[PDB]
Amino acid sequence: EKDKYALALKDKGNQFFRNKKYDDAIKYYNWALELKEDPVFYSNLSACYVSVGDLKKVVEMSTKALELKPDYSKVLLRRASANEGLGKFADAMFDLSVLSLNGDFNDASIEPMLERNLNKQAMSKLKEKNLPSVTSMASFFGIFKPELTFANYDESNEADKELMNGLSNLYKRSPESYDKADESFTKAARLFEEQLDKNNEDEKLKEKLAISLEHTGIFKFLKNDPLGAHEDIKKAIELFPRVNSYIYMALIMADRNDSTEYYNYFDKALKLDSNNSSVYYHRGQMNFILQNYDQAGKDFDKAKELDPENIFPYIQLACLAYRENKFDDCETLFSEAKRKFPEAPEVPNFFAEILTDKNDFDKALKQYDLAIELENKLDGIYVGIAPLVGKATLLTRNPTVENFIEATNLLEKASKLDPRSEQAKIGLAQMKLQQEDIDEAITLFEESADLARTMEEKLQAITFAEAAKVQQRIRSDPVLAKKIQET
Amino acid sequence: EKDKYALALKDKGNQFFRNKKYDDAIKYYNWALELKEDPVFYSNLSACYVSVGDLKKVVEMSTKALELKPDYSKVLLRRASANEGLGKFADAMFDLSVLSLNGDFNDASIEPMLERNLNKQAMSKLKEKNLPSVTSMASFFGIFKPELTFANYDESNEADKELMNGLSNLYKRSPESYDKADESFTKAARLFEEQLDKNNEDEKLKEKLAISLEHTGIFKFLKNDPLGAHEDIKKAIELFPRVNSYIYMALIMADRNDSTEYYNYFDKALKLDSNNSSVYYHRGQMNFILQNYDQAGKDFDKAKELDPENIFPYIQLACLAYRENKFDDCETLFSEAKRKFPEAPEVPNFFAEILTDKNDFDKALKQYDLAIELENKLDGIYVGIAPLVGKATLLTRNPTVENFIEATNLLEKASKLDPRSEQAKIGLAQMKLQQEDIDEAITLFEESADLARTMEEKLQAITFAEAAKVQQRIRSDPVLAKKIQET
Repeated sequence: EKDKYALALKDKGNQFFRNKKYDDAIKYYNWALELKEDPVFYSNLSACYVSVGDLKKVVEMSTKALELKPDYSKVLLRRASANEGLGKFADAMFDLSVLSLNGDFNDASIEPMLERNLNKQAMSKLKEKNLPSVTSMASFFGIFKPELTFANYDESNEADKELMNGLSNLYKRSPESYDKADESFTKAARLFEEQLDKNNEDEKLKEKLAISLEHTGIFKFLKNDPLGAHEDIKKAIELFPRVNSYIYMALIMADRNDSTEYYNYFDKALKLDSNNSSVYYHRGQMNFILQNYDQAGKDFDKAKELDPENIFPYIQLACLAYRENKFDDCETLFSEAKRKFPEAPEVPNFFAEILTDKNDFDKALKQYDLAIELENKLDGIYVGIAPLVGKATLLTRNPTVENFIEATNLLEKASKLDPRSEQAKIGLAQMKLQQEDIDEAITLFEESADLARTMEEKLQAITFAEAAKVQQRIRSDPVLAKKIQET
Repeated sequence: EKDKYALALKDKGNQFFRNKKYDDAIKYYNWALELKEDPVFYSNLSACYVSVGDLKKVVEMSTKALELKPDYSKVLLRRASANEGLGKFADAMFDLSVLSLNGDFNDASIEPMLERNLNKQAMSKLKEKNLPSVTSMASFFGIFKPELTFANYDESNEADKELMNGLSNLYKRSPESYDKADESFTKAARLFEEQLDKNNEDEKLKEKLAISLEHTGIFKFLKNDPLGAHEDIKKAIELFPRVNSYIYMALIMADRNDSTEYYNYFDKALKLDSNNSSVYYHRGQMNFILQNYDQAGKDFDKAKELDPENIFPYIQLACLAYRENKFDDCETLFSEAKRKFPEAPEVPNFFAEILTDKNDFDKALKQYDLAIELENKLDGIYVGIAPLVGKATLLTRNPTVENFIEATNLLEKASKLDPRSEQAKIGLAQMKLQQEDIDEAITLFEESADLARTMEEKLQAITFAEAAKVQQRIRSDPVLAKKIQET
């Protein structure tokens, strides 16, 4: 009569589950398994682990369950979703594909799930191969020492003033500050460029128009093609070197094709500022992307020495060891910088995304919130929308009647502070699409498209949009639409 | 009562159909529709039109059948594959979706169909918002009058020999001839540079290097990325102008973003050989793309006068009217040229690509065979694999036991000749895919990725390959594979 208390335990557990006291139920299920190895006990296990957010467990218990009872859609579909959470798209489609056959589920219910997974899978494999978000600008210019001077500063000259305006709006974080710097920089370029013809052989004018263009091209780089970005900073070098010019040049080239010439541009830069710690940081990134995980973290040390205050030289090395499966050196190295600059939102935010990767959902979730705190705690901008979107991500990673609102809440906000952020836009479109608001979902995807940086990301957005449009066309007239409602 | 006859007419009609007498069957099926307007009649009547490759009709007889029996899975299915045949993917997906609801089709065999149509669609909307392939390059240069000799040729100098050997291979059509040209122009450019460095003011070395760089340049604008092409042909224009270089500039420039200069480049060219044909032909291209359907034509006629022997000026205007709805004009215009250069494969191939756009799979199918003919009645290369894949497409444009074997061959050959042409590759992949040849299809796809020009197509080829991968893994352990066989 063990089944008596086998059944008894289950039920008693079902309650410890009912009142959200999940941690409790699990036990009663684990011990009820001692009496009888009934699949339902595993199904119930995987079920609660979901509410807890433990996906690797959900995928285990779910398997054990199926292993004793193949015909178990309620479970298989759960593993299909749990797999998607762990980012295991291939398995996600396998479970779904096996599901589309066996049980008679099918219908426009699981079809979209496959599409989404296939999508993420393709986009992922592919990766082994107007101005962008404000939160990116900030992370891009954060490695440089903020300029605010520039010699022979102004006169009652409008050009010299525009330069100051933009050069001021460049740094100083704050929203719109970046867009402001852009327009003023370009204008400063128009003027000087004009004044230069009145003094074709002027020194102070070239230097001014030099730094003026040195910035116009960088924003162009951040904008469309490196076409203009080149001629601009190139002419800038011709007018007057300037460290940043070379560094920027070394990117517009490393951008495409190959020419180990830029690894010499840094050198051309050092020719001026032999200790311009920003250079050693970038040379570290290039060597870091060149799979050269050594010389990379070698330059960084020089970046940290020639400027300990700069947080990035730490963040890079921090978990660089992660791309070297040295989670040990990482987890602690991040901590070193996690308390050395106990006010910097970066560490919390980045270390967070890395914990999310290594699948430490329980921790990476806390880290983001920490970043979100230290973030708005300062009137700057550092790690802007990043945390909000980054958080909603690992959340949606586990769809929940509740959890989904938390995310859609975060994304909605995020997409308001940084409208130029597609990462946020698609997020919502994805959300509103699951919320049967296909109509709303479409508009978002469509817009997400416009915001997307490259064609691949654009092709991604349109597919959904299109898949949604066909869904929208089907959900017309109750004659067919109502038929879909039966769920 | 009279159904006795309708049945007879049908039965008798079913006989003519069973005897490949398709145009014969439709007759009795059509008279049967005079007595009794039965669904099975429209159905069968549509089954004919399919074998007769009359897609438009298929959608028709297929719809009216549904309008009398909405739960006609077979017909619905057919109309879906019919629509996709006419490039109407949206509808194709709509039909397939309903077939998932309405029809009790529990299978999952609709999924891959939706994802194909979806994919095709997604790319179609996205579009409206290593050297290339031999057959492609062969067309690009096809507008320039051969250049076999340059001034002050050789003294012994290797550079001069190289430049010549280069120009030689440039034209001469034939595959591999290009790979060598590219390889020579770069070598010729090098040498002539080392030499021009010995004598800055030698106008002979300048000219040589100019035409040397110019050619290396345009090739770079094909191996992809104007960054390197622009600088090369730019220096070629600073050393010694040269009409042909200005044209390439306006092209590398028109590629990037707006430029009130890439228009002035043509005029600069003109200042050299005002009565040059190519120039006006390209200026007509820009005006043609700039929707400037107006001036787009004036520039061609003026380009046709300066070289009536050139086919291209004709082929363009030949349908610059099509883009201007005026079809008939494009017809006589294609005729006018078809019989003024009745040996050129171009006219026939560029007519076929058009006839197909208008859904004239009939005259277009022939127009291909025609071009495929005149093509072989030559030794050069001219219209390369275009005709093959061309008819291979319009062929699979209606999946038939016969159709999928005709095109499949055409592609096998198409790839044999032009191993670069990505189209040929995916074509097979698509075939191998349906041919129930998964692993092979996956390979062809994976390969199609490596050859795809832009990440745009890259992600596409990977999508399929990935879908295929999951499909394969499923068709394993027959406790799952068997069920898949019950189609």
